[PDB]
Amino acid sequence: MFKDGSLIPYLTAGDPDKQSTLNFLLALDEYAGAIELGIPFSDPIADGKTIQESHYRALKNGFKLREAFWIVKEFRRHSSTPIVLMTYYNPIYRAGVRNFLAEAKASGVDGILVVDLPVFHAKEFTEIAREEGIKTVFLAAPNTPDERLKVIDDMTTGFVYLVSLYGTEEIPKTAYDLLRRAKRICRNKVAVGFGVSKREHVVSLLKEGANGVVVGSALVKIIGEKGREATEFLKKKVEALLGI
Repeated sequence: MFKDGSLIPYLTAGDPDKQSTLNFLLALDEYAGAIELGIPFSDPIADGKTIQESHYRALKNGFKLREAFWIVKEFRRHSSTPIVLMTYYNPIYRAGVRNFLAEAKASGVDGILVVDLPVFHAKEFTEIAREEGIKTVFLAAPNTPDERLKVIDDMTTGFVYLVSLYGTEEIPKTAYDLLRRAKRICRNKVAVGFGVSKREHVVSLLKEGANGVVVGSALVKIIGEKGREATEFLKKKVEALLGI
């Protein structure tokens, strides 16, 4: 969904408020090859400490599901940059799969990633996403075996998202191994979310085959610390990470 060598910012919708999120997105659009917009959830058990807290902040401050569509719709007035909606299954499921995807598409969403999509619903979900014109983005972690990477790659229409809970301040070997294994199996492009925080992490990861590098924790950390005034600092972090 994105150009090779793309830096893909991840932001939590509604952190601290939907307007600030829109402001951060626009300030970073010029450096992004694609963007991940996360829908806050009460139990984000698949995320790291940093991103879990942003989910808590968002919800406390009163984030509402469709405020995410607002952010996308408004962003779309100024940009065509690919947008991936990252969410937990619960919200989609509780609102009606097709209803959610149909609504997401209308706002401007290009792809969707369901962190905890039950394998039982895998098939049905992908079939509906396609019918609704939404590309699928599936996640894989260091404990994902080759046979599963393949199954994941065969269902993916957007790109394969490789994650690593390890954290760092070095990218663990288990992370690099996951990347190495994926590039040897995926026909789809892969993006990596290994918690980058330094320029060398970006260079390294792209040199090892990551088509794109996501930057989420690094940005969310600054937003938890600067609230609405995170914008300027976000722009600098991304530049540092981009070697500019």
